[PDB]
Parts: sequence; structure tokens; C-alpha cells
Amino acid sequence: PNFSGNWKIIRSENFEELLKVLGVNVMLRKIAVAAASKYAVEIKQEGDTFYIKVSTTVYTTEINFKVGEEFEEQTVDGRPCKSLVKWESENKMVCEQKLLKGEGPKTSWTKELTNDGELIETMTADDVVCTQVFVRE
Ligand SMILES: *C/C=C(C)/C=C/C=C(C)/C=C/C1=C(C)CCCC1(C)C
Repeated sequence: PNFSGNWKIIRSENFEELLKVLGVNVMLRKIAVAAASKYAVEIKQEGDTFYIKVSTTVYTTEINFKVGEEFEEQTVDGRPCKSLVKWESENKMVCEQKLLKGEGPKTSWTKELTNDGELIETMTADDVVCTQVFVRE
């Protein structure tokens, strides 16, 4: 597999519903949904070490991890968490998250490379799955 690339979003589903679960009020939900239409992902993969840069028009953030080794990032709504990524198959990985402080919904994410050259990202909070699809730039 090689997730490496510059990915641009073509589709985003259930993002507002995910943010609702996470407690975001309606006006900021709509504003966040609009910002997601400029969501871009840059990935550099070497073996099972990943460097990922998530960006929108006004914000950018870097996630660095190795499969099977705990690291710290933040949940979608911004709370700090501890994460662990594992492979599910040749071209799909899953991340489980645990809040560093307090309680909240159970969150996770996945990344998948399809046979058609798309990148599929999902983000989950409890019952609600947001799916976002990307192509290479
Ligand atoms: C492997 C990919 C990961 C861990 C992606 C993480 C992406 C996010 C936490 C995205 C968050 C967003 C918002 C909270 C509002 C603006 C739109 C997004 C999708 C960039």
C-alpha cells in the first residue's frame, strides 16, 4: 500500500450529525460543514510510519504516528486524546481514541485506500459515522 500523496476532498457525508453528537451548536455546525469543503490531507508514509497534515482554509495540523504505538492527538471536537492505530487489511487502518480528561462519546477514525485510487476517511462518535472521500491532486 502507499497512502502517500496530496488528497483533495470530493465528498463528505454525515459530518453535521457527527458534530451534533459531539455537542456543537447548530450555527457553528453549519460553519464547520462549510469549512470541510476545503478539507485537504497530505500523507507521507514510510513502512508503518505516517506523517499526516490536515488543513482547511485557515487551519492546519500535523499528526505523526507509527502503527501499533500509542500517541497523543485530539478528537474531532478538539479534546486531547490518546490514540492507537492498527491495520484491518492491506489498505485500511483503524484508530481507537481515549480521552485524556473527562468523559464523552466513543470516538475513532479509519483510513482506506480503495482499488479505484480514492482515499476514504471515516470519523465515528458512538452510532454516527461521517464518511469523507478524496482523490489525488
Ligand atoms: C487520518 C486523518 C485524521 C486523523 C483526520 C482528522 C481530521 C479532523 C479532526 C478534521 C476536523 C475538521 C473540523 C473539526 C472542522 C473543519 C473541517 C475538518 C474536517 C477539517
